[PDB]
Amino acid sequence: AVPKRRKSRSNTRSRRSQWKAAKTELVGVTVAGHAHKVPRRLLKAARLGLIDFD
Amino acid sequence: PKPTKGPRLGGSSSHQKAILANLATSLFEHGRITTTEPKARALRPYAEKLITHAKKGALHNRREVLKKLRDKDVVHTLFAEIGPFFADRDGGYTRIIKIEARKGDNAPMAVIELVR
Amino acid sequence: GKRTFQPNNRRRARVHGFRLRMRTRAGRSIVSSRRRKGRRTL
Amino acid sequence: EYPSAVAKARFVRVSPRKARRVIDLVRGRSVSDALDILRWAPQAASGPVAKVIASAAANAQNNGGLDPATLVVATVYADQGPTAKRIRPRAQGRAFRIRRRTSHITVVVESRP
Amino acid sequence: TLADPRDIILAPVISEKSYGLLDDNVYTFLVRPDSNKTQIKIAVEKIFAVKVASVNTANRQGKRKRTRTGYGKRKSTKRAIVTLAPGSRPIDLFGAPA
RNA sequence: GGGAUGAGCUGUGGGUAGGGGUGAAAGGCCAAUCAAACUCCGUGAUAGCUGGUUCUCCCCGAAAUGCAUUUAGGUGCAGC
RNA sequence: GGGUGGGGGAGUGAGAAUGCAGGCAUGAGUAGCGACAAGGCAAGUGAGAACCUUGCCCGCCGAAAGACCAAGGGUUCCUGGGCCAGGCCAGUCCGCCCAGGGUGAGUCGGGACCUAAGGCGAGGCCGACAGGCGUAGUCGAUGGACAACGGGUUGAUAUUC
Ligand SMILES: [Mg+2]
Ligand SMILES: [Mg+2]
Ligand SMILES: [Mg+2]
Ligand SMILES: [Mg+2]
Ligand SMILES: [Mg+2]
Ligand SMILES: [Mg+2]
Ligand SMILES: [Mg+2]
Ligand SMILES: [Mg+2]
Ligand SMILES: [Mg+2]
Ligand SMILES: [Mg+2]
Ligand SMILES: [Mg+2]
Ligand SMILES: [Mg+2]
Ligand SMILES: [Mg+2]
Ligand SMILES: [Mg+2]
Ligand SMILES: [Mg+2]
Ligand SMILES: [Mg+2]
Ligand SMILES: [Mg+2]
Ligand SMILES: [Mg+2]
Ligand SMILES: [Mg+2]
Ligand SMILES: [Mg+2]
Ligand SMILES: [Mg+2]
Ligand SMILES: [Mg+2]
Ligand SMILES: [Mg+2]
Ligand SMILES: [Mg+2]
Ligand SMILES: [Mg+2]
Ligand SMILES: [Mg+2]
Ligand SMILES: [Mg+2]
Ligand SMILES: [Mg+2]
Ligand SMILES: [Mg+2]
Ligand SMILES: [Mg+2]
Ligand SMILES: [Mg+2]
Ligand SMILES: [Mg+2]
Ligand SMILES: [Mg+2]
Ligand SMILES: [Mg+2]
Ligand SMILES: [Mg+2]
Repeated sequence: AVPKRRKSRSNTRSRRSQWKAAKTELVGVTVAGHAHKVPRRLLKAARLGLIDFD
Repeated sequence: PKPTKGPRLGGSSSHQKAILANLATSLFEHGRITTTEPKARALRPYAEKLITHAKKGALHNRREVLKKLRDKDVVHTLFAEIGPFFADRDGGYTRIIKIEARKGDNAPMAVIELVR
Repeated sequence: GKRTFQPNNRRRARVHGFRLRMRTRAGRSIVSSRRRKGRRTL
Repeated sequence: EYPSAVAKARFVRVSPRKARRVIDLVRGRSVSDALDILRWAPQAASGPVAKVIASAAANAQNNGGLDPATLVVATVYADQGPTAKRIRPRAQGRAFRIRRRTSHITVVVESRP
Repeated sequence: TLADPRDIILAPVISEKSYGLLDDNVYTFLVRPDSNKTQIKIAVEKIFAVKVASVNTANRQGKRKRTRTGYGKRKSTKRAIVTLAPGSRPIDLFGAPA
């Protein structure tokens, strides 16, 4: 099966705009006084110092 | 414990068996291990059962542990420090902490450690 | 699964070399024609 | 309208579509929020984009002397750069082409209360 | 027209291996690629007024390098390794102490 | 799955060249192409056949019939 | 570098030839990422590590997936650097890039020794020309003859030092 004809700009764009990244929600944490923002699932690691904030 | 539902780690079930044994050995040797999150979740009950054998701490239990672990030094420390340390605690000997995923494949990672 | 080109330097020389070409007038004309065209190798 | 600073990253070796996927996450946000959104974004293109945004903020603070705490990512987009062509051999002697696309990433930050 | 032995010996080889051999009293030279062992032995004996035990030769092909679009080949060299007689006066390379 | 001490398998070197070779014979093979290889030249081969042939406006405006034809999807003369 | 006018000359006008060359879309962030031996942890290096280095486990080959040659390739070998191209991912690594270094024989494999099939071939015979064949001879190993073993050493050669 091969495409019968090339898609139109609108038809291509409607599908192409659905390929996007989901944004992760971030919470606030303070380590050694400095305050950072981390994803909530890493809150325990951030508190215990296993997170390298760079 | 409860068998894996779905495909076994590292390819086949024999490889999964080897993987669990090696991870348990490393965990008892170092007290703390960093690995992939599915592997840590699979390891937890497997390791706690061995710690229970060590808490019982008889010759029969030692043979049972040796049925799985091949590192005799790790077996010795498991029966001489780990079991006595956890004598007074009933279950829940380990702990899983989720950490940042690694590059290359974005695999979610975690650390698993003995409680103390 | 054997391909057509099996290299052999001595056979290549003895089948397509300078001394082979110079032996006949056809080969001499081939050499002269490549000289005329300006090829680096004859 | 607002005081602003510009930064550009030309010939970055990431496909423009892949760069757009992460740029759309931070367009319009403040610099501080955009930086950590890109920090925790798992996509690989989050690195170069974060570098450009940080460089633009640095330009504003150094050359323009603007307060970093009021900087907002106002404009950001990714154009196509030059494309290099390679060849991937396929079955039965066919040879297919491969494109190594690059991007030009432009960021404008402006300071506003 | 008149032949000089110094036309055969071109220059000494300077490298870690050559410096190692210098302690053993063995000298490495670059020679004209057409020469042979006996001619080299005669020439060294004449030049340095020394006694030569034996001569070892080796041909080395030149390296291929590419410059902008094509490959060019460096020149091929011949090295002669000369070991003096057991108790001969050393050859003073005049700057190669090892 | 067949042969596997034989009309065996195989390495190295050599020989047979295109209306020619070679063939325990299939028109098989002769450098991934063989009812006559490949390359260059004659050469811008030929094709009653297929396709294409690029700016504008004004005036007029058909034929698909007759005869002949190695002729019928071509063409000559007539007709328009 | 152009405009206008009187003349002169054209490679003078493209949308279609499954036309030619270059650039760029659609399919689409899709298929695929090349055998069914299998990887793990600790430590290190680093801006960056699933892939690099070290250690310890686990697994696979073992008439090979080990060790030597010949043919073929040609510096791919060693050391020190490198990391925008290449490696079907990343790479601090590399059979990739850069510079320098490295191959030592009276006895090993060949020539300087010998000939087979076959090649060339003084004269020669034959053939309008072109040329065909061939004697003397001379080449041509896959064969005949012919003298070395053990150990050590370099980052890289060794029956060669
Ligand atoms: Mg289907
Ligand atoms: Mg089941
Ligand atoms: Mg089994
Ligand atoms: Mg192929
Ligand atoms: Mg002269
Ligand atoms: Mg010697
Ligand atoms: Mg030699
Ligand atoms: Mg190079
Ligand atoms: Mg039978
Ligand atoms: Mg049989
Ligand atoms: Mg032959
Ligand atoms: Mg023919
Ligand atoms: Mg038939
Ligand atoms: Mg064929
Ligand atoms: Mg014919
Ligand atoms: Mg003609
Ligand atoms: Mg009318
Ligand atoms: Mg004009
Ligand atoms: Mg004029
Ligand atoms: Mg034209
Ligand atoms: Mg056009
Ligand atoms: Mg067209
Ligand atoms: Mg699809
Ligand atoms: Mg897939
Ligand atoms: Mg693979
Ligand atoms: Mg690590
Ligand atoms: Mg190497
Ligand atoms: Mg790289
Ligand atoms: Mg890569
Ligand atoms: Mg003859
Ligand atoms: Mg004659
Ligand atoms: Mg003969
Ligand atoms: Mg001979
Ligand atoms: Mg031989
Ligand atoms: Mg070696």
